[PDB]
Amino acid sequence: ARRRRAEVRQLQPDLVYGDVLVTAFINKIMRDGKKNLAARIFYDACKIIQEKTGQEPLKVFKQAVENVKPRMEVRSRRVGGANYQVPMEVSPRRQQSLALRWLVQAANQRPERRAAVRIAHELMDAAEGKGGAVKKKEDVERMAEANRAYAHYRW
Amino acid sequence: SLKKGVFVDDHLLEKVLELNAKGEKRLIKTWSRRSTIVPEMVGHTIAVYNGKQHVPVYITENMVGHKLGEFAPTRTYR
Amino acid sequence: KIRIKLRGFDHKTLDASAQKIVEAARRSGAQVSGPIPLPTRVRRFTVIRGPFKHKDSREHFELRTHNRLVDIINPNRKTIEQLMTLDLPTGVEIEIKT
Amino acid sequence: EQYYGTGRRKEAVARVFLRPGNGKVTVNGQDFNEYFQGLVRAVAALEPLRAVDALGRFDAYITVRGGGKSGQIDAIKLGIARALVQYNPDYRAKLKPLGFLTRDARVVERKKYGKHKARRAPQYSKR
Amino acid sequence: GKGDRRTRRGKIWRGTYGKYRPRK
Amino acid sequence: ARIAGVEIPRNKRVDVALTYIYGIGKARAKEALEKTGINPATRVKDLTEAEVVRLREYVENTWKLEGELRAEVAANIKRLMDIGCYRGLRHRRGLPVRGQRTRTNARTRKGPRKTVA
Amino acid sequence: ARKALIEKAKRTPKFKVRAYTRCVRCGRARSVYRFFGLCRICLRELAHKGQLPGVRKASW
RNA sequence: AACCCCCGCCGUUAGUUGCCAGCGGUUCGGCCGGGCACUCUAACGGGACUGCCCGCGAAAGCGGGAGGAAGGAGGGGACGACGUCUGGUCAGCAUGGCCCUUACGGCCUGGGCGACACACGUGCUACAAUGCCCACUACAAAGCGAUGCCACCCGGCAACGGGGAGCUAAUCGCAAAAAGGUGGGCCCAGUUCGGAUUGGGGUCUGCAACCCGACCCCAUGAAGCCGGAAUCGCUAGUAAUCGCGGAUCA
RNA sequence: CAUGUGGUUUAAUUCGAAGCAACGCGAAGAACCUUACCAGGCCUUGACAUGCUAGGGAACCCGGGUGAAAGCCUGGGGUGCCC
Ligand SMILES: [Mg+2]
Ligand SMILES: [Mg+2]
Ligand SMILES: [Mg+2]
Ligand SMILES: [Mg+2]
Ligand SMILES: [Mg+2]
Ligand SMILES: [Mg+2]
Ligand SMILES: [Mg+2]
Ligand SMILES: [Mg+2]
Ligand SMILES: [Mg+2]
Ligand SMILES: [Mg+2]
Ligand SMILES: [Mg+2]
Ligand SMILES: [Mg+2]
Ligand SMILES: [Mg+2]
Ligand SMILES: [Mg+2]
Ligand SMILES: [Mg+2]
Ligand SMILES: [Mg+2]
Ligand SMILES: [Mg+2]
Ligand SMILES: [Mg+2]
Ligand SMILES: [Mg+2]
Ligand SMILES: [Mg+2]
Ligand SMILES: [Mg+2]
Ligand SMILES: [Mg+2]
Ligand SMILES: [Mg+2]
Ligand SMILES: [Mg+2]
Ligand SMILES: [Mg+2]
Ligand SMILES: [Mg+2]
Ligand SMILES: [Mg+2]
Ligand SMILES: [Mg+2]
Ligand SMILES: [Mg+2]
Ligand SMILES: [Mg+2]
Ligand SMILES: [Mg+2]
Ligand SMILES: [Mg+2]
Ligand SMILES: [Mg+2]
Ligand SMILES: [Mg+2]
Ligand SMILES: [Mg+2]
Ligand SMILES: [Mg+2]
Ligand SMILES: [Mg+2]
Ligand SMILES: [Mg+2]
Ligand SMILES: [Mg+2]
Ligand SMILES: [Mg+2]
Ligand SMILES: [Mg+2]
Ligand SMILES: [Mg+2]
Ligand SMILES: [Mg+2]
Ligand SMILES: [Mg+2]
Ligand SMILES: [Mg+2]
Ligand SMILES: [Mg+2]
Ligand SMILES: [Mg+2]
Ligand SMILES: [Mg+2]
Ligand SMILES: [Mg+2]
Ligand SMILES: [Mg+2]
Ligand SMILES: [Mg+2]
Ligand SMILES: [Mg+2]
Ligand SMILES: [Mg+2]
Ligand SMILES: [Mg+2]
Ligand SMILES: [Mg+2]
Ligand SMILES: [Mg+2]
Ligand SMILES: [Mg+2]
Ligand SMILES: [Mg+2]
Ligand SMILES: [Mg+2]
Ligand SMILES: [Mg+2]
Ligand SMILES: [Mg+2]
Ligand SMILES: [Mg+2]
Ligand SMILES: [Mg+2]
Ligand SMILES: [Mg+2]
Ligand SMILES: [Mg+2]
Ligand SMILES: [Mg+2]
Ligand SMILES: [Mg+2]
Ligand SMILES: [Mg+2]
Ligand SMILES: [Mg+2]
Ligand SMILES: [Mg+2]
Ligand SMILES: [Mg+2]
Ligand SMILES: [Mg+2]
Ligand SMILES: [Mg+2]
Ligand SMILES: [Mg+2]
Ligand SMILES: [Mg+2]
Ligand SMILES: [Mg+2]
Ligand SMILES: [Mg+2]
Ligand SMILES: [Mg+2]
Ligand SMILES: [Mg+2]
Ligand SMILES: [Mg+2]
Ligand SMILES: [Mg+2]
Ligand SMILES: [Mg+2]
Ligand SMILES: [Mg+2]
Ligand SMILES: [Mg+2]
Ligand SMILES: [Mg+2]
Ligand SMILES: [Mg+2]
Ligand SMILES: [Mg+2]
Ligand SMILES: [Mg+2]
Ligand SMILES: [Mg+2]
Ligand SMILES: [Mg+2]
Ligand SMILES: [Mg+2]
Ligand SMILES: [Mg+2]
Ligand SMILES: [Mg+2]
Ligand SMILES: [Mg+2]
Ligand SMILES: [Mg+2]
Ligand SMILES: [Mg+2]
Ligand SMILES: [Mg+2]
Ligand SMILES: [Mg+2]
Ligand SMILES: [Mg+2]
Ligand SMILES: [Zn+2]
Repeated sequence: ARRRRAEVRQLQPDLVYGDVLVTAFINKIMRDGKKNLAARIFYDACKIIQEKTGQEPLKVFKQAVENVKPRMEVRSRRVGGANYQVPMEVSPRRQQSLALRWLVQAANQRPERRAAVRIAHELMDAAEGKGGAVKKKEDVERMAEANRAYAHYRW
Repeated sequence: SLKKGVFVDDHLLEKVLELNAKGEKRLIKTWSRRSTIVPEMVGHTIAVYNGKQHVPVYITENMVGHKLGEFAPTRTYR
Repeated sequence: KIRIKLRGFDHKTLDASAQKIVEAARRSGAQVSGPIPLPTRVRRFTVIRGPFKHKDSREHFELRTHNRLVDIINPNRKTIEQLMTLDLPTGVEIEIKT
Repeated sequence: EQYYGTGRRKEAVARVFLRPGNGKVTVNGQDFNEYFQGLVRAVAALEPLRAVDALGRFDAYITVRGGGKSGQIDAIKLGIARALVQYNPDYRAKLKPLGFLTRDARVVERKKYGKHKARRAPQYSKR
Repeated sequence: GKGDRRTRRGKIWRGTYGKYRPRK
Repeated sequence: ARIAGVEIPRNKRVDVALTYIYGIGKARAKEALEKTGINPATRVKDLTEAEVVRLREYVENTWKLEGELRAEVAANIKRLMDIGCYRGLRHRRGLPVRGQRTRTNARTRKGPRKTVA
Repeated sequence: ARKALIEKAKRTPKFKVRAYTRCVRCGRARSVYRFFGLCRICLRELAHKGQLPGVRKASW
């Protein structure tokens, strides 16, 4: 990215909810270009969301993903010869991409057999503010403050 | 695996054949290790070429389905 | 009734001979199915550019062998005679059928 | 009397016929919701219709060949769009800015030599 | 996988028809 | 049940059950059921002894297996051993019989890597 | 053993197996395009001089 | 840089490819009558020029917007300066010099280049439930093919063999595309994961498959539960993943 | 597990390529052929080009014995174009 700045790739909305967020989230589930399988596993969980709670999977997804949005992180700025781990803002772009990634990463971490059953639970506990995906969030935020001293390097 | 008529150099057979007539000696030098072991070989002793010299490999009734090559190791460390 | 084949490496020679049969066959004979361009074949040859150890960076050429087809309905003696001593391609190949 | 547009994309092309009717969709025989079973991309290709404010007002007999099922799907949106824009230049004024045109130049890349996949080079090693 | 000589996937990879595949 | 001597396929699909037996695989599995009228999906935990004793005398006779098999296999080698054939000598130094690699790999008959240098 | 083997390949007497390809101009053993009977090398050399009819430098 | 090829969009020319798109016939299969609009085929052109609008600028040109299939080099290939490494190759070939010459030349048989106490590189298959098994059904491209590809029928579980039809190939065949979609089995196990190793039997090419082939079936189910320090590819139809083709060649 | 390379071994395990820019590289087909290596048998104006001298014989075609084959030993038929 030494030249321009790179265009944040655009994305066709959901073939269902019409949500771009869901479109992206699917890609994270997607294994080896098999997009079909990914969507399937997602929607299967989507309905499972209601099967458990009288709530629709819509806001369950937003509520969840919004609780896994890390407010601030630690970037290692190697200035002054040494590599200081400075705490600073998370670009709105990152908060999303990271959340979704952690979401699915923590989801795969779950033990249960079927994959869609993991995306469901992880999604629920996430909106509930309790999931293991949230645990990575609570960490990165604390890891940021455990070094608030060097924050005077915030570029 | 060559099923229809198991190969075996004719001159080699021809050689053992005249030996089956009078039941003579067993002295015999070959160079066709591919040649299959025929039941008429039993009791003989064919010196096979491994690539450097003739190895006096006796041939019992046990060794038959194989070839003369499986008894003249080519690698000098076998 | 007249099914002429027209194959040749150079594509340009095939367009001259294509019109060469359209002029004589039509301007002095019955119906003639226009020049139908058949799907061209291709012989690609990937060769190691160097004479020695140097996989990749190799060059590769190809040998476009063309095809063209034209038909006619009536054996007007005017055409069979004219298109028999006036025709003269070069690297083209002319093979006709009934 | 009818409507026609030529859909194209990725070694796959599609003739589209938007014959006026209720909404009977069918392509290469078989039914829309039959040729594209289990495939979620299906409901997408029919989007150009429900977009122009008229789903239940056109039957849809169509053909398509080459490519893969989804590759055929890409051409469908192109055919359906071109079909109605053909016999109605007013949809162009509001369907063009909404992006339903362009054959989508995205196409397979020619595998270069030395590489593995026109880009994917063989693994490096200094040792 | 593509190494199970005694399955559909296997013979496909190897390019051989064999028993576990249609023929005559 | 103790099918084919001590061998004991138990608590799972009858077809895969007999697989665990030393002389049977996915092949003889489908076939052994189609020679005694047994249902493949049925569990070994729940199936009539009339059906069990059926495979009992069936398999124990239909073909050699277990140690009988494990014995003859030993015999083939002892034969190649005492003959002096190439196929035998490879068994001697434990090298691959299929004359495969040797400069590399071939570990599955050489065991763990020796290193040394 | 470069010339005699050239006379040996064009010989094609014994088993049809023992016969083999051999570049017509240079006389190489390996890399024998059957269509020309040539080796990759000369085949490349000739085409560059167009001495091979209709053959052209591919590029797509 | 540009002039060249491919891919994009539109047109002209052409109808043994395709098409009731239109009708008729129909053993209702584009099969025949028939038709070239259209898919396609392969030649020739149109097209994009910071040409238009706004903003900056002395200019070149830059940023943003419009119309457009395609905007500032649209994407990909071809093309790689004077020279450098006294780089590689005299075992492609040519070529100075040196050297051999009943052998450093020649033919053949057999062996070897395929050794194995190890080390490394490039890779293949995996360690599995986004999974594997089976049955069923669906969509490619590019190519190649007359002592060649095999429609199809008989035999064998099978590789494959006997008999046998079309084609110098947009007309016939290689042909099964796979991932997919549908349905059933599997239940977290060193397992229905994984196919290494080995035993027995068997087929095809070739005089000849011991050394040293390939493929088939039964049995044998190894190491391997995601890999130390370290390290590679890729910025989009890319990487990841699935299958197909050809050169070589019995 | 596949293949290439080091090393090692071997009668031989043919040669080259050597950081990047050698190691699925020359090889886009090592079972004999390929083959450049080793053992043995054997040929030695040569399997390939040109030219001269000398003796017999046409070109040709078939077989015999010996042998792993190469090669070596060797019978029969044939009785051709012009001066
Ligand atoms: Mg900058
Ligand atoms: Mg430091
Ligand atoms: Mg982003
Ligand atoms: Mg080629
Ligand atoms: Mg393409
Ligand atoms: Mg390549
Ligand atoms: Mg690809
Ligand atoms: Mg398995
Ligand atoms: Mg049959
Ligand atoms: Mg084998
Ligand atoms: Mg290795
Ligand atoms: Mg020599
Ligand atoms: Mg050959
Ligand atoms: Mg070769
Ligand atoms: Mg310019
Ligand atoms: Mg096009
Ligand atoms: Mg135009
Ligand atoms: Mg045509
Ligand atoms: Mg009738
Ligand atoms: Mg009828
Ligand atoms: Mg009928
Ligand atoms: Mg019908
Ligand atoms: Mg009717
Ligand atoms: Mg039809
Ligand atoms: Mg017709
Ligand atoms: Mg036309
Ligand atoms: Mg076209
Ligand atoms: Mg013009
Ligand atoms: Mg201007
Ligand atoms: Mg304007
Ligand atoms: Mg103005
Ligand atoms: Mg402005
Ligand atoms: Mg102004
Ligand atoms: Mg201004
Ligand atoms: Mg400005
Ligand atoms: Mg000025
Ligand atoms: Mg602009
Ligand atoms: Mg610009
Ligand atoms: Mg601009
Ligand atoms: Mg450009
Ligand atoms: Mg360059
Ligand atoms: Mg280049
Ligand atoms: Mg200079
Ligand atoms: Mg230099
Ligand atoms: Mg130099
Ligand atoms: Mg120099
Ligand atoms: Mg160097
Ligand atoms: Mg020289
Ligand atoms: Mg030269
Ligand atoms: Mg010289
Ligand atoms: Mg001198
Ligand atoms: Mg000399
Ligand atoms: Mg001499
Ligand atoms: Mg001397
Ligand atoms: Mg020599
Ligand atoms: Mg030899
Ligand atoms: Mg190395
Ligand atoms: Mg490595
Ligand atoms: Mg590999
Ligand atoms: Mg599944
Ligand atoms: Mg699957
Ligand atoms: Mg389908
Ligand atoms: Mg057949
Ligand atoms: Mg039938
Ligand atoms: Mg046809
Ligand atoms: Mg025909
Ligand atoms: Mg046809
Ligand atoms: Mg094929
Ligand atoms: Mg093939
Ligand atoms: Mg097909
Ligand atoms: Mg399936
Ligand atoms: Mg069920
Ligand atoms: Mg279990
Ligand atoms: Mg284990
Ligand atoms: Mg299981
Ligand atoms: Mg075996
Ligand atoms: Mg055979
Ligand atoms: Mg054959
Ligand atoms: Mg084979
Ligand atoms: Mg064990
Ligand atoms: Mg992995
Ligand atoms: Mg590093
Ligand atoms: Mg895989
Ligand atoms: Mg993988
Ligand atoms: Mg082949
Ligand atoms: Mg053959
Ligand atoms: Mg030594
Ligand atoms: Mg070696
Ligand atoms: Mg070595
Ligand atoms: Mg050495
Ligand atoms: Mg070397
Ligand atoms: Mg002589
Ligand atoms: Mg002599
Ligand atoms: Mg002479
Ligand atoms: Mg003789
Ligand atoms: Mg002699
Ligand atoms: Mg004589
Ligand atoms: Mg005589
Ligand atoms: Mg006489
Ligand atoms: Zn050459």
